Amino acid sequence: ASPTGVFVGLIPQEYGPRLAEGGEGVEGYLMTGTTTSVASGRIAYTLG
Amino acid sequence: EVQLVQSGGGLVQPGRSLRLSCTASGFTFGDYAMSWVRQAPGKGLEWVGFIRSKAYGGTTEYAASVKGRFTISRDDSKSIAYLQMNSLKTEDTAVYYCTRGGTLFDYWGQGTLVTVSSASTKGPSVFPLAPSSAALGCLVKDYFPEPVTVSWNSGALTSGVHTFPAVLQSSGLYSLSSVVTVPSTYICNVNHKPSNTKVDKKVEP
Amino acid sequence: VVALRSRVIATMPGNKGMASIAAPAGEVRARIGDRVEIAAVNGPRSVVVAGDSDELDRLVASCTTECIRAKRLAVDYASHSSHVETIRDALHAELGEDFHPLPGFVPFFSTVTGRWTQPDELDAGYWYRNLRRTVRFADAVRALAEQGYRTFLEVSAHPILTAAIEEIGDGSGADLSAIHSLRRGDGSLADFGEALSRAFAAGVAVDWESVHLGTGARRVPLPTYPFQRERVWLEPKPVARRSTEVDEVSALRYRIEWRPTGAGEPARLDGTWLVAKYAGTADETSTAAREALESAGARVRELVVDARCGRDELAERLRSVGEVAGVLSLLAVDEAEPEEAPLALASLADTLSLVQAMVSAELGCPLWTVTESAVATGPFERVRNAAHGALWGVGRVIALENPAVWGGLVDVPAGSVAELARHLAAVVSGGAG
Repeated sequence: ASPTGVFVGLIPQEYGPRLAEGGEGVEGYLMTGTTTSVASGRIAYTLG
Repeated sequence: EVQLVQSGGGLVQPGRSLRLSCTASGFTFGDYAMSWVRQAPGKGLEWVGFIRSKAYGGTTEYAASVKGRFTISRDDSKSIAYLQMNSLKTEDTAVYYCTRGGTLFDYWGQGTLVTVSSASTKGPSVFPLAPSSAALGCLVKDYFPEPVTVSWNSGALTSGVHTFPAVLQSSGLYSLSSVVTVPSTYICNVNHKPSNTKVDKKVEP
Repeated sequence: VVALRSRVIATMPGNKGMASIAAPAGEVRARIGDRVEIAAVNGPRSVVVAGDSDELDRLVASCTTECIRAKRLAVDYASHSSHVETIRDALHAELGEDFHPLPGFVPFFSTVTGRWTQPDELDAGYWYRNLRRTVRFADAVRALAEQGYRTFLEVSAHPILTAAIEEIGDGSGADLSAIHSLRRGDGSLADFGEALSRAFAAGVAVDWESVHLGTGARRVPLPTYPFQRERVWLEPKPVARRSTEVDEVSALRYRIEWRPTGAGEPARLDGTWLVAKYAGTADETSTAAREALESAGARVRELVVDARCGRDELAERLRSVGEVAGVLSLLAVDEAEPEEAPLALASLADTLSLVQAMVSAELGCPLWTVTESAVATGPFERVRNAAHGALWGVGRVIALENPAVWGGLVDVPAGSVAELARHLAAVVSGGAG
């Protein structure tokens, strides 16, 4: 709960399976994985 | 913004009356104590005088060089500072400035070129400078007043061209000596604007 | 320069004059004679001529029969010749005593040389060379085109030379622009503004931030750029495992994907368009359909058809009104399936009877059947009534029997009648097909 910015610079690329077809175990987390968006918020969440 | 824009330069003969106006827009004119700093051509600044603020009395302090000759005033409702230059002599040929502070000069205005010369408007006496055997130049002796502009090959050659700042004789006239440096057969056209006397000069050794 | 030149030159009139013709340089340079020479080629099909009197006037007369620019210059005088060369003092140096030749700056264009050149005989002895040599203006215009110059603005009160600048490009592959100058007879700012307009049009860069400074105008919201939109869509390669779902067999089932089509091209209809339907309930569908039906150019007539009322009743009614340009079946809107049988849908029977009644009425007009979500362009909901698609079913067959009588079907959403008002007029009259 501290003022501490996280400024990550990435590129979209392509990791898992195309979200339209989803997956077997990675279904709701495919989105949360393939998004430079959460690639700065995930860090600010784990550390707080 | 504060802008001390000036007005009132010109050409007079020694012993005339000339007005110097300092238009102050941007600050409360009555709080500051405007001063007038003289800069004779190419030397250091010399302070002419300054009027105190109306609230500081309005006492005007002048130099030793111009006491009994110049008088300085100020108006708030018309918001102008005055340098009243009476009984001018040859020394007043200079760029007079108007600063907004007696001990703390601030905006300084722009620079009103006042000239006190006894000369009249005459064109140049274009005298060429033959090379020794080198550079090639040409005089513009005995012209008045300044403006003046000298080109070479009629504004074709600009590299090596040195238009020496002008020079005052004791007669009140001006003398520029513009010279190019290049091995060779060149032309110099001097255009004295106040009189519109364009003289051209072809030079050989 | 010009004042002293014109002043002295005012004496040579009576011996020689000037002319300006737009004849090709070939014939005139061939037929010139008796102290006559070309003062200035101003194009492959334009030459100014400086020749003595009583032959320069005949040159204009010959060009009047050549149906080409032929004007006896009322400002006629001596130039580009010997009658003015003799004055080696007044007409050669007195005109221009002071001069300040300029450097590169923005490339100017001299003509007596035929190329871009800035010598000392431009500020000084250009008039010496003007009253001596020709002008070869065309050569310099070719050099302008070679140095990338195409829009030519005629600084004058009448187009005489831009007219000729367009015969520069009447034989040149680099067709060039020559903004029409204020016409002979134009002398007001209305005509100057008309020129500034065609200057912008031709390609002349106008600093519009200078025309609008004295006006004291304001900037107001205007429509933005109308991007002319293509359809540049890239369909993905692995769409749902690069197939329908799990892999593929050698056989291939087809499918129906409703593609966004045109609403049709609206044509002002005529005659009448019958809003054929029931009468059981009051229908806002009718008021919404008709408001763009008599506005479609025709008139709107109701045709209350009852369940198995007869294969003929509608026929004699259609004949009673007269010639009809088509009919709007609104009997299949907001109507439940009789739970007795899906194919006993009241509308399907009346649609069939209406089709064969038009066939028997010899009316020959395309019938349109407005349906309420009988089908769907997309699964966003549940087909309001599968029985209604039955009409659609037979609809797709009706056209194979009677192309003139069958227009088609127009599905509209369940409950809302706005789509009717928005599109039916164009849809029924649509040339899209």
